Amino acid sequence: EEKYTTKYDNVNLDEILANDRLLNKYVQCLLEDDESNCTADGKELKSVIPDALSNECAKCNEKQKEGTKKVLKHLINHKPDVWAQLKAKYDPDGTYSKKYEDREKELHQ
Repeated sequence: EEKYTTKYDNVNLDEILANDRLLNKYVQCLLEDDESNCTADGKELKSVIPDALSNECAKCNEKQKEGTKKVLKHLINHKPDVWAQLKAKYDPDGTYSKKYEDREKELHQ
């Protein structure tokens, strides 16, 4: 499959992390008991997020390789309560999500 730059009707990744109103819809895609919420770019973004853990995004284009890696850090800092739902489904042993969760470690002792 071919790949292209991250633009759709004046939206980019820089607005996704900066605009939690967008971000909350993109996370609902795997946080809720339904998946009707998964946006046109959101469904692709969330589908490569676990590939950054399965194969370090080695199959990806450079925009995804940098993109999900930067977005991960913002999401754990700005959506800590919803991030705990991502890493629980995506890393049920905490073997690799803990590597950068430690920057905030929102799970109080």
